[PDB]
Amino acid sequence: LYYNTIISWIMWYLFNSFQEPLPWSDCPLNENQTGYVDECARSSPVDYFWYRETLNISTSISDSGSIQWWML
Amino acid sequence: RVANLKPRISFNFFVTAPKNVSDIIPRTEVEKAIRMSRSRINDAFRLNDNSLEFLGIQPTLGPPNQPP
Ligand SMILES: *[C@@H]1O[C@H](CO)[C@@H](O[C@@H]2O[C@H](CO)[C@@H](O)[C@H](O)[C@H]2NC(C)=O)[C@H](O)[C@H]1NC(C)=O
Ligand SMILES: *[C@@H]1O[C@H](CO)[C@@H](O)[C@H](O)[C@H]1NC(C)=O
Ligand SMILES: *[C@@H]1O[C@H](CO)[C@@H](O)[C@H](O)[C@H]1NC(C)=O
Repeated sequence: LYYNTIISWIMWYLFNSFQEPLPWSDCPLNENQTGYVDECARSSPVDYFWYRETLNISTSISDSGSIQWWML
Repeated sequence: RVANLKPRISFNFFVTAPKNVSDIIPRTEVEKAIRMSRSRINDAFRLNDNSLEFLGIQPTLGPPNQPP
């Protein structure tokens, strides 16, 4: 049951290939295009692609949200 | 007018009126003139914006909105 979710995460990184600037290579800009997103600058851009653009993770196991369509 | 030249390759400069040494152009207007022609000064020396820095003028623009 859970090893089919790891393969679900693996083929998400396979679909986000086939582009020369990889999506985990640089930080996005926020609203005014003057600085980076705040948690992409304190952390790493790769560490930002996992927790916010793949998982959209929460701060606890008690706080849960919606189904997160792409992952589905 | 160039001052304080070093081996690392650094100096200070300010700009005066063409034949009036008492009339120093203000620094906030020299910063706007350099921003308008920074890509043209970079090409004249084969440097690219990180090997020719101005210490108080930082590059700003450019959205990376790639995919349609
Ligand atoms: C050279 O530039 C100076 C500015 O630094 C001019 O001085 C001004 O002169 C007018 C009248 O002569 C005064 O009302 C201003 O107050 C002066 N400016 C300052 C900052 O004191 C000077 O006139 C210029 N010389 C020439 C020949 O153009
Ligand atoms: C950053 O963007 C906000 C709007 O999202 C704007 O109000 C603010 O002035 C911008 N900051 C700068 C320094 O441009
Ligand atoms: C998940 O992403 C959506 C937008 O895709 C955002 O509105 C929401 O705040 C995110 N969830 C959390 C817990 O930040």
